[PDB]
Amino acid sequence: YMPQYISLSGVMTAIASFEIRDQYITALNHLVLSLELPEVKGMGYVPYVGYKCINHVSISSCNGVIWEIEGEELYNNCINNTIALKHSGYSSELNDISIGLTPNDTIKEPSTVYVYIKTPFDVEDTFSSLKLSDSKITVTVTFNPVSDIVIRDSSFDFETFNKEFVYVPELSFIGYMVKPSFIEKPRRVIGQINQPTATVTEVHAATSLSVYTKPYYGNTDNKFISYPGYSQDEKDYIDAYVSRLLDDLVIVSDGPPTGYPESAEIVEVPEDGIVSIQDADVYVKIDNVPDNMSVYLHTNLLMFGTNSFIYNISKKFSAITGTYSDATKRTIFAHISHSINIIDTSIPVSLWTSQRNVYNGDNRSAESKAKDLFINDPFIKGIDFKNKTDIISRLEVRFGNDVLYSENGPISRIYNELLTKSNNGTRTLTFKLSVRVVYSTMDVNHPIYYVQKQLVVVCNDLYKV
Amino acid sequence: YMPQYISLSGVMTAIASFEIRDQYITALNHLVLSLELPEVKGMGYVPYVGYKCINHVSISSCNGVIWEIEGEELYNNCINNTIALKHSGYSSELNDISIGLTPNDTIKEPSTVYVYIKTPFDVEDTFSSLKLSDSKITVTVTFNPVSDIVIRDSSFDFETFNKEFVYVPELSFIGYMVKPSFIEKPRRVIGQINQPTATVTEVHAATSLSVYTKPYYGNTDNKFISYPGYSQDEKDYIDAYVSRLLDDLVIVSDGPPTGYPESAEIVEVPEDGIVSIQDADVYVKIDNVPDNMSVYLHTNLLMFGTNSFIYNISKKFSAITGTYSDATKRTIFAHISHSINIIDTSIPVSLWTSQRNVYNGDNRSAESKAKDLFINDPFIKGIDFKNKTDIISRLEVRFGNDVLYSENGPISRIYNELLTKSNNGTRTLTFKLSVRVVYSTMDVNHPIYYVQKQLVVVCNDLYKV
Amino acid sequence: YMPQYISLSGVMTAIASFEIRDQYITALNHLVLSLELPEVKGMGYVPYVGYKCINHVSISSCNGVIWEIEGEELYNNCINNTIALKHSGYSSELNDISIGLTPNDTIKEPSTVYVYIKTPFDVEDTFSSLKLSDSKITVTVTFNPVSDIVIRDSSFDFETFNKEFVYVPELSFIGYMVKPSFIEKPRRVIGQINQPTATVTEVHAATSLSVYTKPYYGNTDNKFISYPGYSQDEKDYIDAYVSRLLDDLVIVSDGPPTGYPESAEIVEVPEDGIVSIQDADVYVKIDNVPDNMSVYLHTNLLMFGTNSFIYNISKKFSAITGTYSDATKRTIFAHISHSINIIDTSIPVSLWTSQRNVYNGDNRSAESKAKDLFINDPFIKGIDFKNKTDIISRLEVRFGNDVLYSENGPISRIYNELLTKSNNGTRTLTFKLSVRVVYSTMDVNHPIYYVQKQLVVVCNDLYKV
Repeated sequence: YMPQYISLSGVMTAIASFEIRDQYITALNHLVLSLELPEVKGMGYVPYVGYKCINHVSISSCNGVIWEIEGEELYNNCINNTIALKHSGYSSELNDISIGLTPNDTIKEPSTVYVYIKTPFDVEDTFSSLKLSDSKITVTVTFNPVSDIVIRDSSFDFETFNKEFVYVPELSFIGYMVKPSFIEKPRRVIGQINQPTATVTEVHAATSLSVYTKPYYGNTDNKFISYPGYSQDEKDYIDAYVSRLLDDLVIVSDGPPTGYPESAEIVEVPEDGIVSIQDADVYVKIDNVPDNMSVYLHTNLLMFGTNSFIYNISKKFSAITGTYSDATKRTIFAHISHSINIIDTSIPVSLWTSQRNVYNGDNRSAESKAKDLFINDPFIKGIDFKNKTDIISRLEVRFGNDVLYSENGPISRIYNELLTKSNNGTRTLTFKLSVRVVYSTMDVNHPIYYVQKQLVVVCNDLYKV
Repeated sequence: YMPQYISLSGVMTAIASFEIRDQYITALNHLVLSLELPEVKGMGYVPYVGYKCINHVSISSCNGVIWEIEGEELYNNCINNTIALKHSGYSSELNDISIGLTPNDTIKEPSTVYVYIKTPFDVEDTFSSLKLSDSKITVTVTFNPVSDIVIRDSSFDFETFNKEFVYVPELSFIGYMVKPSFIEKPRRVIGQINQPTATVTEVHAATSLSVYTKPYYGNTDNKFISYPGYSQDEKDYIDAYVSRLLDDLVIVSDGPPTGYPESAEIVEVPEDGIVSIQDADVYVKIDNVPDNMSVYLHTNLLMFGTNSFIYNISKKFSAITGTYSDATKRTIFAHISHSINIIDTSIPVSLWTSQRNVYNGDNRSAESKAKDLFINDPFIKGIDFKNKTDIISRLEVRFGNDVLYSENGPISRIYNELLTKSNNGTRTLTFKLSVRVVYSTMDVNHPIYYVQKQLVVVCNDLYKV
Repeated sequence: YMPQYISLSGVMTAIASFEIRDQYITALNHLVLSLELPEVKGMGYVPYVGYKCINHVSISSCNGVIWEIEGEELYNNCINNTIALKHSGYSSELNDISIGLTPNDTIKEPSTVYVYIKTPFDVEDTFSSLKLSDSKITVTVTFNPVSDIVIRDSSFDFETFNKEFVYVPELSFIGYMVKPSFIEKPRRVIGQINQPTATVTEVHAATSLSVYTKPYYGNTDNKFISYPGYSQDEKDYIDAYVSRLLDDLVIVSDGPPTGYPESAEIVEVPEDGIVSIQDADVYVKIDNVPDNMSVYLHTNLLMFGTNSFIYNISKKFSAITGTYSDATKRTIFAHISHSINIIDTSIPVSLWTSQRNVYNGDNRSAESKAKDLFINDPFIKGIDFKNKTDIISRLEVRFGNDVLYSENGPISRIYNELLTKSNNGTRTLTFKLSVRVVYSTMDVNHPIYYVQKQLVVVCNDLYKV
């Protein structure tokens, strides 16, 4: 045999179609989709932008579909491949939130991303390769709306960007100029919103079953206070959020601070430095405060309650130190002691100002609210951005009416992670199927309780080729 | 066959026993121990807390022990498995040193850790699995005292914590409902304190020999000035230590600083900014110093000598810059130029104030001394927390009376690390055995010279199954 | 068989020769070269110092060369082996730029580095090992001048260091006391300076072809403004550079700042804080400025042009905030907003002050210019230190007169990286050969346009053993 890297352009309908047929292409594998990202001008991309574009991939012959996959499941299959993820687009250039100051300003420079479309034909290189029995093979890529792969504020003219944006793809593969086999086709079932059950029918020969949760943000405008950009650690998310709150939390002003809702409770800090918000004490000490000015603490920046308990973000701070700058008229914060977590950074702004909330909700300045970001990432899992919180308390799997498997702790996720050497595993059973979960309880007084959930069940069926 | 994840509770005696016997469990492998950590309340856990709990693991049948291992050797076998180590417990939640301010305050939230008990039955999955010849298999886990897995200060009521703490384990394994083999059983020999020799008797069929050193802290109270928490890099250890010394090293005071031992030599910094401690010059410059106050340098914060040479921590600083805060009455340090290393951060406080020391030793404030931490981690290697310093100068291995192997440089550690793709290797010979080492010399005037050492020799014997 | 780690000293001629012959050494593999680095005294090493020493390695028998490799190609073959690279020497101890203040001061402590000499005899351990047919095997290591592995300033007495420095090597290997095979011998061709073509003649049986670019710094003194040391990320390089410029960029002075060339345009910052450099606005605001002093902005710190466009480093800054220190008489910079990139940090100082430049070029203080570093790393790729910029726009490969392969985008680099699980791949064709590239265009007004390029083509030929 002789291998060759072959690249094809395709027809755009957003859906891209690529036709493979050549007297010398006997076999093929290792599909890679290229995407040309445009120059973005005017007044950031999600991490792994290339994978997030993909809605669905289908491989077909004259006899029909040979193999197909949902975009999220392809991404899940490549999540433990750092190289493939880097090629997708993961950089400060693509993923940091850039700002356009003038209508002619360049926000993002043009770039190319590469999406490794992992197929069952790559497992054993030439041995597993797709053979083309003088057949025409069609590769069909369905794209997600560009709204899903972009993080932006209200100021950005998304309407025009959406109208003008076009997917520019190219398909590459390793062709080979040169026995029956088996292939596993992933099948996905999504449960009804908040329903802790899902069923996979016609299970006759399954190699594995995976169970996970996705948040549903349909009851929101998909706006979040902060986003850390390229820096994706749990701490980066928390630091970006604390940073966004600080300029409204501690104010150096000549008289009571203006520009805040009437619902805002901004209190002058005593000589002591301690402000008491019920049971919580906040120690605030700012250096170089001008003589005509005082230090103020916003005691209800974000507040939620269903006369009952109050989830107050201002109460999550215990110490705030800094120095006022006479030159820039800002407080330059130094050390901050808080108890902010990954869940707080994952609360949509809509849930703070929801109908269930008896309070205003959001007592930030208009300047802070204008800086909020629309995040529509299509592959979010759990109830937080890092999928850190495990919300499944118990899992039961039934084969027919009999209990096939049951667990409390995620011991099936621990084994998945150990056996596949992955740090991003799911509750998986490796070998009809009915899945029932018991969700963990977060307070009814926590805004996160109101994030909608969807149960996802993935089944891999065995097929003869 | 058909695999199944089976979980068992066990009997507590601290020793946990788990009995495996089922007409359908034909074979098993991949043992995982779960541990429920309690809520810690009142006025941090070691990294890889789950592995550090284990004292010994034994697998037995009616015919006796099939396989057994010392806790440290199990940990050593899993040290290159990042996933297994993460599952053990390695997070900011578990490993950062948290503070309890009131008797009802929550220091640590409850959590579950998972310990992968790597056995010779996992190497080739089903091919290497332990077969149960209608036999009852007993798994016995011996636990370390909780004192070993916890990092705390004097203020923490350890007495009550120890009395109330209980190990809550559960054993999981992959069971299989379905020829003679060979297995390697690790055997460990620990030399006499400071003795540079150790012998393994009855060596007939060994697959490998490993040699390493452990510090012995019996001549101390196991108290250290600092600990970096979850951040475990060499730099994190050094930064945590420098940070702890700084508030006693440079003092902004109205008149000579009070609250220090009479042995303390606190000198006013000249207009020049340079203080000379013998041959060492320390440049100290603090901004916003009040008119009624002066800048002072502690010239003997920690001092050790056996009229001879002096190991002085204050002499390890060349430049200290900062700004005094009128609001908090503290110096907010900016840039620090020092020559502090990993060894300095690994010196037990006991060795500064030892009988060999002709000086007081420890001239820190009572506030600083109260913040010291008890560290009893059972798996420490070398003479520093990172096992960075190689203290073996030469190694000789004898098979009977003949020299089997000898080396100066750790070329056997370099090969171990290259061949096993590990960054945490030991001097290893891969294939009676007498090991003799020559230890490197650190100054007799260095407190670290007085850290006791133990030679550890691990031998893997071949057994027929 | 029985394996043994054998170490040999060798003869120094710089060229080291090692002779292997023993009645009991039947086979061998896994060559490791040890190097003793000396104590460096007076008034930093390149990362992977051990690999950068090697110019060439040759393995010979009585019948001639068995296998040989160029130092850069050995390094390229080991670039995806983190362990081997660490052993080479990659630490803060070796790679941070240390300073000697007195002629008796220790800049670097002595150390040992280990260079894994990867050979085709290591692929399948004993199966691929080199068999010694009662033959004498000679290993010849040719070393690079020490000038290549050292990063230093003008103050360092390199002349004396070079005269006194000696390579102290030792060769280790795994010997074994105990059918025809095939081995791939790498062959490298370097094109003429700036020539976008290269040819490999006598190609009869090649397993692969790799193509990459190297900068040629012969038209320079090999001096760069900054180097980040051990911290090697793109951001570390950028931060080190910004940091070096800042003290000349914003000056707090009593009257117009002195000590700058007459070509320097240092402007007083208005009360507004905004300085306009043509189309670019720089916001500069410094706190605690003494009453007798003003804030100045260097508006042409580094300037390049061929009455035309100007590449001005001062125009790459949009916001500079800080606080003046009365104690140290320095500005302590806080937040900086700039558009500095990896290319700016990779510009040799010679290109700023080149004949093509109609401007002075370099309007920094003498203090800043004295801090410049000589970097002679022999394995640099592309036109920047991180090899981030892809300067090949199109690649064409011809086998005879026929086009074997052609590409625009680096799809052959993407496949190399995916198939070899490497994040440091090259445009590679895996299976006479003529390579032609089209280089991308950077502005003629950019100093980087004048960095000389060399096309490198690597061919692996099949040999029978």
